[PDB]
Amino acid sequence: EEIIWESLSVDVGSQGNPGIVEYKGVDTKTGEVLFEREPIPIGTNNMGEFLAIVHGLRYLKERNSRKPIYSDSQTAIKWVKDKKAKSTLVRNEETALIWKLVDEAEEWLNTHTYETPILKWQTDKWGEIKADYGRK
RNA sequence: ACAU
DNA sequence: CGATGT
Ligand SMILES: [K+]
Ligand SMILES: [Mn+2]
Ligand SMILES: [Mn+2]
Ligand SMILES: [Mn+2]
Ligand SMILES: [Mn+2]
Ligand SMILES: [Mn+2]
Ligand SMILES: [Mn+2]
Repeated sequence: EEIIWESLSVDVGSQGNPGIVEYKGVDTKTGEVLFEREPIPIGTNNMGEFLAIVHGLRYLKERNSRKPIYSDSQTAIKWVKDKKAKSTLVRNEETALIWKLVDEAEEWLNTHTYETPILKWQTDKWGEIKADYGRK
């Protein structure tokens, strides 16, 4: 209903899907970019959305921040809740890096705690999430 | 049919 | 038009 402006917004960007994947996190209130991941040569939209949320969790935890995270990805929100990224992406030499990062993110979720609410950004009501890459 |  | 996901 109401945007929680005191929050962190995250999003993936890509060149192809599967394709080159990156993500960033921004202050929802200001749009200030708070972190940006260096592009990974091959991944999927959903793996990147998942990595972005998990990085957000770690970023807020390290800073002792109780802000919620917004993501526009129903899939990634569920994967974080399950602590399991059920990606269909083939595991081969080309996808090894993204799969390592995904597996390491899952490992972090299974060894750490957090209270951070992970909220759905309601794109149909509010427009593009503030971390969007402007490519659609 | 909904979310990317 | 193509793809990734529940
Ligand atoms: K969107
Ligand atoms: Mn997104
Ligand atoms: Mn795994
Ligand atoms: Mn976007
Ligand atoms: Mn368009
Ligand atoms: Mn887009
Ligand atoms: Mn389009």
